Amino acid sequence: EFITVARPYAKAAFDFAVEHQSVERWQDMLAFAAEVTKNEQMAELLSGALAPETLAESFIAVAGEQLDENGQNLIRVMAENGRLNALPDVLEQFIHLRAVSEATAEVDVISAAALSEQQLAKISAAMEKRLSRKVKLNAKIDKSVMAGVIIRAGDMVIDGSVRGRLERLADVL
Amino acid sequence: MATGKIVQVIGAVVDVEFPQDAVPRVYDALEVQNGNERLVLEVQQQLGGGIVRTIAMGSSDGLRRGLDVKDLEHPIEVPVGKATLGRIMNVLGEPVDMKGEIGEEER
Amino acid sequence: QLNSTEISELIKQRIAQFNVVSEAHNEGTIVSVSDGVIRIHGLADAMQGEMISLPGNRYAIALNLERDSVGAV
Repeated sequence: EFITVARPYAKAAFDFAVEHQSVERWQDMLAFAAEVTKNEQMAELLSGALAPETLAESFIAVAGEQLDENGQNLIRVMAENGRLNALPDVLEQFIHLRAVSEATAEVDVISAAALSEQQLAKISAAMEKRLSRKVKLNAKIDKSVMAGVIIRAGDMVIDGSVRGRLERLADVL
Repeated sequence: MATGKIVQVIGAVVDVEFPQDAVPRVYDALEVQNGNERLVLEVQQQLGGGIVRTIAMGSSDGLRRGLDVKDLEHPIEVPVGKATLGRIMNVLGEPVDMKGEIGEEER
Repeated sequence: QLNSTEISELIKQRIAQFNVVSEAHNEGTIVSVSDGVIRIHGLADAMQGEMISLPGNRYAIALNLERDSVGAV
């Protein structure tokens, strides 16, 4: 795992994208590179001890949909350091940074069944009061909850599932 | 002619980058124009990227990274035989007394 | 354009169009040489302690079966 190596590159890419008003394009560009990083043949090439320069050129070629500023520079700098396998994380970090500056939170909700869209809108407005961000709910239908909902807002979690209450009662006994 | 470049200098050891189709063997000699003098490197390792670790047969000061180095395709060779009797020689087989060149027929 | 399916087919096709080739199993390439140890890239079906045949009639013993490299003596 290489969160720690991806942090500098993500921060540099984002801090550059706001100097040139193209965060939205950079995100899709990094997502394209992160997908090319996963291929079975390309992952065999990245493991191979080619010279950083020719390995970078062998990586530029498979992605022409890329700015001069973005691909031909970021990919080369990451190749000189041998960091290209970090791209899937440089993406996620980038997204996160964006969500930070845009004052947004990707709250996740989990339930045994669909919510009434009044429950869910109340959840949105209430989390937006609990936090200080525009929330973006996404639901999951997990049956083991059976009733109630889990609201996860990053490291904070609120558990109202009947299974959670049952197992807590199990440990009050 | 010169085909490689210095990419590191750590004291006595030097790293040199070559095209991957021309990387020297593991005891060949290399030559660098250090300022105005000529410095000989002996390669000790082949690292992966057309790079090569060498030991400098001389003073390492003054070396920039990015200098061109020239690939002598033979190991260090010294004069030998009768010709080398009454004389003092360098590690590179060069004469170090103030007399003329060595008259060897074989190295 | 931006559809992930289209991108995944486009990348498989573009990588093949470049004419990269994977290593065969049972084969590899030397990538480092120093002090009697060599590092071989590929060679996925090497076994620990297996005799590896080098150019010439020389052999090496595969001792380190790491990921991304084999270390042999």
